[PDB]
Amino acid sequence: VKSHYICAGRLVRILRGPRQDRVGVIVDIVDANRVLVENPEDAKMWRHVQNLKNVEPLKYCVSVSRNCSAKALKDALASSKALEKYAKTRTAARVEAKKACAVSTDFERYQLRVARRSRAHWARKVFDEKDAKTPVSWHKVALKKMLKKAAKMDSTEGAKRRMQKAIAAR
Amino acid sequence: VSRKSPEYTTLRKSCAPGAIAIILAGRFRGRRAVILKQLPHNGPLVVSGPMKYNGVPIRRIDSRYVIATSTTVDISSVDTAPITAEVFQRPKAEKPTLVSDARAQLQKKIDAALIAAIKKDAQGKEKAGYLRSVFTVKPGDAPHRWNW
Amino acid sequence: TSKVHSQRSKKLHQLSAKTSRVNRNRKAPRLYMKGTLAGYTRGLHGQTKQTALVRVENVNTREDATWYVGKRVCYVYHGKKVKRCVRWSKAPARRSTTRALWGRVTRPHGNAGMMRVKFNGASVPASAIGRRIRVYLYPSQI
Amino acid sequence: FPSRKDAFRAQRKGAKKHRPEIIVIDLKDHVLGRAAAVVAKQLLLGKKITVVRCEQLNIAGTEIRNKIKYLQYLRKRKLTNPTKGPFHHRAPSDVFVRTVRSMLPRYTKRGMKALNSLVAYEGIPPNVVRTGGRVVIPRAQRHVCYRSERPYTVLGNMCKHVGWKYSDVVANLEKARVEKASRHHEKQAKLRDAWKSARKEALAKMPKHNVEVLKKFGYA
RNA sequence: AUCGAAUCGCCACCUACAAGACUGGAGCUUGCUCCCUCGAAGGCGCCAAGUAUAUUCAUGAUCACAAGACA
Ligand SMILES: [K+]
Ligand SMILES: [Mg+2]
Ligand SMILES: [Mg+2]
Ligand SMILES: [Mg+2]
Repeated sequence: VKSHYICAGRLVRILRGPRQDRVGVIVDIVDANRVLVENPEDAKMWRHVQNLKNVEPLKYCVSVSRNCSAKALKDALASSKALEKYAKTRTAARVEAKKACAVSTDFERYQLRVARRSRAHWARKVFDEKDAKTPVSWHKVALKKMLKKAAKMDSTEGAKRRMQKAIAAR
Repeated sequence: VSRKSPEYTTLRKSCAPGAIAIILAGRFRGRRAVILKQLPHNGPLVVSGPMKYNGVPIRRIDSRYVIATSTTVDISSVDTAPITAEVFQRPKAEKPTLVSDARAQLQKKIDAALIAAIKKDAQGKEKAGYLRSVFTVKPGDAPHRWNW
Repeated sequence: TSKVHSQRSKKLHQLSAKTSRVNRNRKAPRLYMKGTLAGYTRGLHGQTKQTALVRVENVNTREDATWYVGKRVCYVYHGKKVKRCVRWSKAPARRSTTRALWGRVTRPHGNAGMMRVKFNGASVPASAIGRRIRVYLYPSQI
Repeated sequence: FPSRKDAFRAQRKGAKKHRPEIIVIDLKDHVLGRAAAVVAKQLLLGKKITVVRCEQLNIAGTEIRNKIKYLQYLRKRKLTNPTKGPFHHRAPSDVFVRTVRSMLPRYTKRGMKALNSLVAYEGIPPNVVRTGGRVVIPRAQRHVCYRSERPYTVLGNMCKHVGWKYSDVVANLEKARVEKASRHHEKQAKLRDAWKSARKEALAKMPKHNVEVLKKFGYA
């Protein structure tokens, strides 16, 4: 059903509060509203209670039992290699990028602005060449339709004489 | 040490000489310049820019009208000694483009030294582009949350 | 003797010699935040007109509003005739019907980022309710 | 319709076409009261707002219950002379306008200006179709406001059964609009794909340290 | 033609649609596994038509509506 269930050993990410954007492992279920979360890797994630409204389940579940010991939890995490797998996802990279953007200086924001502008300029260069070959923009589509009708009647004898006189006059 | 001494100062630590600042008011609002020194008796700051990059000349400005960033340029070898209050003193006029030769020469010397220092410093091209850039407040921006 | 002939030759050159360009904003910079005058401080008993309440864009917490304490505030409008202004003789280009009233931010208001504003001397007119207020970045603490 | 004097002044001044800043709100699947409260506060703060698709608003409860409430409202009438009495509007857009008006100080010039700054439509008219992207109010949407087990009503059906006379016309116009927009969006897919491909390809041509900065800030 | 004015993002990539008890694709074991573009970014715009050792800015003299506005 592509929805991640709440169960013992499920990795979650904290949504709001002082522990925002950190990850932890569910070790027990209290009731429909609360769970127990711990993570030996992070220094601010000792065993504590989290309300289920503040939790986003992930796609990884380690194999542990309810109320497992600290030693058992640490061994299971290394064996599963779930933290290494999670760190390579796109959403994980997005979270680290937001932290970098919130601490940036004025000089770093200038560097980003240059990089974005350089990309947009080169995008226009690439788009223009393919556009000339295959017409896809509004103006090149108009040119393709207009040239065929305009050329056949611009070859009239009177048109050529008038064009020659007008060009010569200039 | 004495409050009557000309060396007395209460300027905040961010506005150190050689730092890059953003002008918030006046003719050159929005441009970025380099802080050179503070005039004695807790006076205003002096900024150059220099003029070749953004068009700001050597000018006085109150510290409350700039934002001092954390980007700095080593200006130890600039020798900002001739810049004094006498050069900014103006002759009174009674009963009623144009730049003095001394002011032009001082501007030329200071600008040459500053350009040399910027080029010698690492990330010189990035610093030059940063000095050329312009600051503005766009819709959706929240400067009260930024780190400078 | 028909204008269709000269127009289409201009059009053929015009839409064939044009490339992919964008609009770039290189005008004079803006160095203030945009705000709106919500009204005056009041209770159920009535209003108190010497303090004004201002809502600023992208300021939605009390901690955000603390950053703006002490900043200068301006309200811009126009009259009917040209009157005296700053640098009336030094800079004749400034003469206009445009006028301004100045004030300062004193303290936050509530938990949502509203601010209290005091104006120099007199109080802001009631015709300014619902109109634009400028909040500058000086005096600077950084 | 503008006056000839205004047209002559515009020609003399030589100015371009002007449009004030206007926010367009798609009101489909929105809670009537909460949407009205938010809109009224924004109008008092001084925005210009245009709402579309007013016939697809939602009210909690059953259609019979809300129809009975409207009939109870319709009963109110000045006995001595009904031409001076309350005026009961049947169109959904008028219903929304009245609901907003009840949340404003309508007997002051400030309240009247705020009310006149609002324009309401049923469906999406052609003069509004191409003006830019529409917005929603997250704190007034049905899928986050109502518990899904409870029944709800759609304003269009209630209005149709209490006296509104243009539901079929609105439905036909909406169907035509959706078909036309679907055809136009099916076109230009090649243009969108070309732009995406060009953005993908520009990375190989841009400078490497710029690529590194983009990767560091997550825009790669 | 009086007229001096307040307003300060624009696009011919948003400007089509529907659902939050089911969103990229499969598999049975129905909540787990596997594959993919990895499932929390409309595009530009912020001073060299583009990231390079190119180029006029003052005396408008320390704030003052922004002395400027067809991006
Ligand atoms: K009546
Ligand atoms: Mg001076
Ligand atoms: Mg009321
Ligand atoms: Mg002006």
